[PDB]
Amino acid sequence: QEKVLTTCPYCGTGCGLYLKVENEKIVGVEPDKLHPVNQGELCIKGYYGYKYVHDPRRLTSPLIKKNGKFVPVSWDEALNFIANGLKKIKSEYGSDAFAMFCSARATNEDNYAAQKFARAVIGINNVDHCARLHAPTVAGLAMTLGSGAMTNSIPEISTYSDVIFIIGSNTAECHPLIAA
Amino acid sequence: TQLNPFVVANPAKCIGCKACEVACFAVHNRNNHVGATVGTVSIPVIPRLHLIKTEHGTMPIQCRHCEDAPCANVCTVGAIKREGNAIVVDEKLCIGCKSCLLACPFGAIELLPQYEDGREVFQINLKLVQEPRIIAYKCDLCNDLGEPACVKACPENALTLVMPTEMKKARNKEAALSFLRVV
Amino acid sequence: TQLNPFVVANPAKCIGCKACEVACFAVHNRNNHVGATVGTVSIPVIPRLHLIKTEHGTMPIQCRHCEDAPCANVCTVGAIKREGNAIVVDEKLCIGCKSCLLACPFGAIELLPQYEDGREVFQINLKLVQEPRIIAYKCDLCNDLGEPACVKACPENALTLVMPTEMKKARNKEAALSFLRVV
Amino acid sequence: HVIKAKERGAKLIVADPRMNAMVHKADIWLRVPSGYNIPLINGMIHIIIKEGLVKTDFVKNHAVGFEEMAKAVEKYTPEYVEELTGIPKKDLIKAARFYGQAQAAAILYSMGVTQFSHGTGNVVSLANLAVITGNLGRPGAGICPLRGQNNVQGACDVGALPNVLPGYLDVTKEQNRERFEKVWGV
Amino acid sequence: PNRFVIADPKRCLGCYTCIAACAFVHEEQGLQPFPRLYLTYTSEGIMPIQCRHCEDAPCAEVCPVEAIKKEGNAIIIDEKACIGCKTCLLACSFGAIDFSVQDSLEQSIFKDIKENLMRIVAVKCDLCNFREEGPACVQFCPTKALKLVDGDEINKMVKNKRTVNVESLLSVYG
Amino acid sequence: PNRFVIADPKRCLGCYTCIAACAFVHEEQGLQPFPRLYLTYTSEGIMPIQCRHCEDAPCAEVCPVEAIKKEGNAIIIDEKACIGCKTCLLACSFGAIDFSVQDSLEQSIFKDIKENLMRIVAVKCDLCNFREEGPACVQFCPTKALKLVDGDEINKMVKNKRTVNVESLLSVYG
Amino acid sequence: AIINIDQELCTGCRRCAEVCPVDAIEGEKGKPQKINTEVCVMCGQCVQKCSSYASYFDESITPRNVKLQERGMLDSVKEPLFAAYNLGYARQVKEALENPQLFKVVQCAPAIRVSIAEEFGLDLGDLTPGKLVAALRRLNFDRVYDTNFGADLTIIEEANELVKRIKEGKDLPMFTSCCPAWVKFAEQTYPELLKHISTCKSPQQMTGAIIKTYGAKINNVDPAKIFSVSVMPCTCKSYESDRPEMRSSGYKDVDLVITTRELAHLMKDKGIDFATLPDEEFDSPLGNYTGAATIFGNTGGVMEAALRTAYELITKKPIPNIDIEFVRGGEGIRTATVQVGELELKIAVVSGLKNVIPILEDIKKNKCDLHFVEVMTCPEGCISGGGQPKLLLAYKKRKEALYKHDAELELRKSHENPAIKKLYEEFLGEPLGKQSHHLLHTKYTPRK
Ligand code: 402
Ligand code: SF4
Ligand code: SF4
Ligand code: SF4
Ligand code: SF4
Ligand code: SF4
Ligand code: SF4
Ligand code: SF4
Ligand code: SF4
Ligand code: SF4
Ligand code: SF4
Ligand code: SF4
Ligand code: SF4
Ligand code: SF4
Ligand code: SF4
Ligand code: SF4
Ligand code: SF4
Ligand code: SF4
Ligand code: SF4
Ligand code: SF4
Ligand code: SF4
Repeated sequence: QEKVLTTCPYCGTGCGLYLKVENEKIVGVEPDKLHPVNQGELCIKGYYGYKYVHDPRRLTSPLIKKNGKFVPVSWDEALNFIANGLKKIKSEYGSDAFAMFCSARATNEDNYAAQKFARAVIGINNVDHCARLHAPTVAGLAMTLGSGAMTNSIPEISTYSDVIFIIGSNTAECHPLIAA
Repeated sequence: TQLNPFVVANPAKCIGCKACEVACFAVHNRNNHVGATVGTVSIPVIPRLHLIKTEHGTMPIQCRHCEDAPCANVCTVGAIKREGNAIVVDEKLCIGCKSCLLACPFGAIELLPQYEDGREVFQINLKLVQEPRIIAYKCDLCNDLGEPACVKACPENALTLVMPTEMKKARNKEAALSFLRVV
Repeated sequence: TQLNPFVVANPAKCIGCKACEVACFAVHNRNNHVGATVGTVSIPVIPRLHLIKTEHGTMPIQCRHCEDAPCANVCTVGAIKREGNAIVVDEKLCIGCKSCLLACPFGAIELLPQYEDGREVFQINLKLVQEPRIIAYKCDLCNDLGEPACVKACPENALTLVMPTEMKKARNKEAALSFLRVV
Repeated sequence: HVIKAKERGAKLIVADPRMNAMVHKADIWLRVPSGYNIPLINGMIHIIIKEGLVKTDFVKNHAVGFEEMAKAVEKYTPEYVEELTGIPKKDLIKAARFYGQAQAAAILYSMGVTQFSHGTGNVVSLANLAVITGNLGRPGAGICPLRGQNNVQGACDVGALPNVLPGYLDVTKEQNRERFEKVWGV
Repeated sequence: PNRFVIADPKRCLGCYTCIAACAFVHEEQGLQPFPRLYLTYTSEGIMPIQCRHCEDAPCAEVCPVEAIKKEGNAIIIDEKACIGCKTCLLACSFGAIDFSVQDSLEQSIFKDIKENLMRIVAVKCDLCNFREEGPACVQFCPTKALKLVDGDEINKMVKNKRTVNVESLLSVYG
Repeated sequence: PNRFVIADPKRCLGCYTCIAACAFVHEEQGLQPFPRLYLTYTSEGIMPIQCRHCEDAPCAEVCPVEAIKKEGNAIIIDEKACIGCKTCLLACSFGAIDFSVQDSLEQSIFKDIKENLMRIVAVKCDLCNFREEGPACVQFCPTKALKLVDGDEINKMVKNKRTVNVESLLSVYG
Repeated sequence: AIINIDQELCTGCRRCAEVCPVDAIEGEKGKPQKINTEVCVMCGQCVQKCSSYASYFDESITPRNVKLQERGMLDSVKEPLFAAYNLGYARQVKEALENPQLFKVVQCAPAIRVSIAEEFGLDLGDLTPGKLVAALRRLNFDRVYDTNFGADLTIIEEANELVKRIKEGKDLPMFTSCCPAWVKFAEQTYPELLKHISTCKSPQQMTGAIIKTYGAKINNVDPAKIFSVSVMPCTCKSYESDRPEMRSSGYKDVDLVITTRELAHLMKDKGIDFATLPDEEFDSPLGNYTGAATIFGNTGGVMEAALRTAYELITKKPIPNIDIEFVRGGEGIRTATVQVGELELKIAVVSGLKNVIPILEDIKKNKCDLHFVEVMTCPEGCISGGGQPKLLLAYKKRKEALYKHDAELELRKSHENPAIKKLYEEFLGEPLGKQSHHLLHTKYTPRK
């Protein structure tokens, strides 16, 4: 009934994806014929990754641990507990009391907000993500070429015939559309 | 010693016309003055096979003539005997108990009053009226009479008298022939 | 829950020597005083697989151990149950209701008298002589005992115990290698 | 309660030298001569050890050893107890299969083993079997003794033995003796 | 048909309370105190045995003083007219009639209870028609093994079994 | 004659998309949720294998209940009448029939999807005749490896190869 | 209503739908049906094909005592009750018999004397006129008459009608008027051909008309207290006997008819045995008939009965035409050719009602001209009507008995009966003589 353009979040390639919604719930997913990356076809996770958002076990309320068991508790007093805990640990031992683990499966605004609210609120350089375990690659490429990321663009590798040199071949089952 | 034959129904060719039970009643009760004509029947109609209809169609149910028959084993009087190729109940030694009903899983036997010489039969000492004698009724495969009358009366020939020995041989031959033609 | 195995014959390497049934009869009846010697056998012989011979050779046939088994479903008493990986009949509760012989299309079930402790087993109240108890015999894939005895007794090594999962993978790999060498 | 638990999903394993109403309703009847239950339980532990159905987390986290009982149960084999007790050997395997793959198992015993001279070894072996299967401290599983009188348990929490004080305290300890001297009276 | 009561042997613990409940309830109304439900130990199973009310009633055909008669939907022994001619005992196939004699009681808990608490005519389960409540033997069983059956329940069970068999045969193969 | 589907192994990444689509379309239709197109790994190449619709079947000649039959231009299993007699699994040369059992699934991404989401009978490729669109496997493939061959495409390919051969032989050397 | 279907006993076997020619049975492959009573021709063959018989050992249905009031049967029959039931009129007959102020007369059809013998454990098709008449006089019926008198009357009338219509032919393919279900069907579906059918009344109606106005003159009974009941083997004459145009001399000719089974129920209720009773003869003034009127029960006998006097009406020379065997059968349509009076006649006889539709078309009638056609809705004639008893599922025994009765009598032509001659010389004068048009002729004008 209604179609919303979105980028598939399951891997790093990025693809156009119409989330066919009906009665406020997702009923299907469709490919974009005019996208320059996927060209109108997706892998398994694009076609059948929408059955993850409305499981009957989705977390629907805040809970806190009082005596070793979680209890359904509203938002404001939980925020009170968080605020007073951070205040007391900062008063006791300073701003080095936490290390921030920002997700690699969240939008860039999430990471920016997490960094600012860990640096412009309490103030520490303790931010990390679990995607470091490609860490030497960005260090090496910066020291060699001065570039810390990708150099070329994906759809150009199929516009005309080239020579493709693969190191540690697992692209056939890690990015099922780049190998396409 | 040979396996007891029995009749079986074909549900795909049954319309529930109830013309098979009437023939059975008319063929067993010749001692009660029935002359192949309604009007001479002066007794309640009592068949031996019972029609039943469910949402997946209809068919009759009759005695399967079980080899290790529970209805015979339960009866302490021993009224049920295997007289020929069919297992038959005796209407002279039945004490009318109902433990015979609790055994048969197919439910092809029913306790009903006995009728002889066109009249009800009456006991000697009960109560001020006399309580009629009541016997078990079940299919006896018409062993005293000729061929079964449920078959040869069904218009669609849904009922067939099956012998459980030749069928196994035929199925074995068919399975062998089907397996040889391919592998 | 996984697929159940079933023994299958091989018509190319079978002769009709009937030396696979005797091993089955001797291995199942250890409680009837058998000592792997003709002469200690004081009971009639009952095998589980049946040899059938036609124009296109001969082979034995037995139970294929169906998953949605018709024989298990039609059994009202509940004798046939999927106790182990294979499907097995129970000798305590069988009453001889011959619906099994109308269910299995192969015909791997046969009704024969029971023999326990070297003697025929009689019933309580039937006919004036007694009558023997009739039980359904079919392959139980030697679940109580060890590996199957029809195999390891075939001289030509025709019978094979096939698991329907590994065979599918082998056939798939054969087809893939056959097709991929040509393109 | 035991027979009401047979909601087409229960499993009864009964061992009895005599014949009662319970053995006739059980699928497995491990009849054993009196005084020969020690080899039966030793073979039970040996079989459940051999099949590798031991919950190693509980014995590793709470118990002090595992090899101590294995040193004593490997001497007794299923065949050893087969000609020791004269009972079928496949029944032991079936009982082990029913006892092992299940989650909760409750063990009961009546006055027959309690009125025996060598009942200490019996109850020690039963405790060892309950420990090795990991069926302790869980709802629906554990050692379940039976008492022959109404108020035996209330005759153990309070002093009714010449070596006990109310509160499961021993009179041989002088600390418990001086614990109640004036509030008790004389 | 007549009403009677049966006990499936799957849930009979041999707890001896149905027999005592039958005895004392009959005692308190003024009838013969001796029980009318019996316990039998067999090689395979323990099941109580009782008077399945024979719808043809071989009992009344041998009674010479005409002391057995059908009342309501049950068979009544009419203890005021019985004389002790042990002829109904020879004709009862199930052996559900015993006589009011102290020696007829076997050594069990019930005999001990009756001895600590403290005419010969035939006694028989009369289905407790003198009590507005149902039988005392069915509502005192700790496992509820006993159950009463009438004509309607018999017809319902027969129809249920027949329908289940037909549905199974249709579902599998014609 | 019959219509079927073929996958040249040149452009098959083993991405498990066609298998999952074939499973889930049949699940949402109301049939068995198991895939009917098996991915096989060999020493040289990976190719999906399905039911090349045999014009003599070797399948309907071994079925004792007569469940397998030719409908339209395909071979249809008719799951309702199938009983589980593993006979067609013996007579399939390519091994295109598997049975609806949880253990029949190999460990892969599809198993993880089907376990994070949540009768035994023989399932076979029915060519998706119930869907107005074409086959799901040929339509969801990222590289369009699979292709559906008709009765007329075979004739067109045969004529094209024959004409190319004749013209080449004429042009080069008689 | 007359033909009904009980909804508590019908099982939807659709067998009775495969025998009635009109197809008035509406329903499904399952579930109880219902009779379209506005188009049914009341043939009755949907009754004898029914086999649902629900017994009285269950209380889920009506208690089997009120059922005997709905069906109109007697309360002392204790026979099995079926689903497709006829309507019963035995109780009203019994109440009329209780009143001793009614000069009671009864009529006998030429298929009851053979049918009734099977209702007391005798051989199927045993010709019993004497036992029947003795039992009828023992049933407190004051007079017993035979409807074959009216059969001879309608034979003479139809022969004169055919001789009149063969000269200066107007709608010459004329049909017989002896089966009222045929008349009902013709008026139901083909109203434009109703003048083809002759204006001669059925034998029972002529017999009743003669009883009411001529039987009251030979006796000393006023034509106001006479109670006339006709025993017909037919679930078909009740509709014939209650038309608004079906009365003469002020009153109804036939009050209400009863089938063979109702007569058997009355016989058993009175507690009179059948085998012990001796033989007797019917009343002379209106019970003397010939063998030509005896063969109407079988199919096609009307043809011989009509021809045996039509030959003498045309050729005026007595030449033997007693027996013909080329028109006797049991199914379908039968054809023959007769050469009489230098005239050729193509004759057809039809057993059934569907088998008239091919020869009733305005195009097919012109291509054959069908000089004389005889029709019976019930197969094999009235010996297989609705009044004949059930057979627990035969016909040839009854027709052979009727033919033997025809061959036994010394009078064969339907012209030598002295009673007919006396009636014509005393009361009616000549046929088509401005008196039969009021008593023996009807106009088929429902125009349905
Ligand atoms: N009326 C009249 Fe007839 C006469 O006479 C019956 O009685 Fe017939 C019969 N039997 C019927 O019904 S109707 C058709 N003509 C042949 S016979
Ligand atoms: S390649 Fe597949 S998983 Fe990755 S973004 Fe595209 S559709 Fe999603
Ligand atoms: S009903 Fe008759 S045959 Fe059956 S058990 Fe009772 S006495 Fe025996
Ligand atoms: S009455 Fe029932 S149990 Fe007895 S033989 Fe017949 S079908 Fe079997
Ligand atoms: S075989 Fe005979 S007794 Fe049995 S149902 Fe048929 S007709 Fe009746
Ligand atoms: S006679 Fe035949 S069709 Fe009619 S109910 Fe009986 S079995 Fe069914
Ligand atoms: S013969 Fe035995 S196994 Fe077969 S259905 Fe009857 S009871 Fe069950
Ligand atoms: S007996 Fe026949 S139907 Fe039953 S499991 Fe074996 S092969 Fe299948
Ligand atoms: S597998 Fe075992 S039981 Fe089955 S036929 Fe072979 S030897 Fe007999
Ligand atoms: S032993 Fe082998 S070769 Fe001999 S009959 Fe058996 S299967 Fe055939
Ligand atoms: S009350 Fe119930 S459980 Fe106790 S002895 Fe009686 S029948 Fe058995
Ligand atoms: S003992 Fe009593 S009940 Fe029995 S026969 Fe004698 S008088 Fe009758
Ligand atoms: S006492 Fe025995 S024979 Fe008499 S009715 Fe009771 S059970 Fe039947
Ligand atoms: S019904 Fe009454 S008399 Fe009979 S056993 Fe039960 S309690 Fe005793
Ligand atoms: S969708 Fe195409 S590339 Fe992916 S696994 Fe299937 S055949 Fe291979
Ligand atoms: S498994 Fe199904 S399709 Fe295969 S042979 Fe058996 S019934 Fe036929
Ligand atoms: S299942 Fe195999 S043998 Fe049967 S039609 Fe398909 S490809 Fe051919
Ligand atoms: S055609 Fe349909 S059923 Fe067959 S493999 Fe492709 S998606 Fe699956
Ligand atoms: S009376 Fe005749 S036409 Fe009318 S429904 Fe019955 S069979 Fe059909
Ligand atoms: S024949 Fe009787 S049961 Fe059958 S459809 Fe007609 S009225 Fe109903
Ligand atoms: S044949 Fe006789 S009973 Fe039948 S419809 Fe015609 S006149 Fe009526």
